[PDB]
Amino acid sequence: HDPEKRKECEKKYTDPKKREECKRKA
Repeated sequence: HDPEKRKECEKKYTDPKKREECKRKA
């Protein structure tokens, strides 16, 4: 949920689902 971590999520995981799951937490 924090911009830092979710940015890193969308950055590291370009995969829609992996990104969803990471951003889910971040």
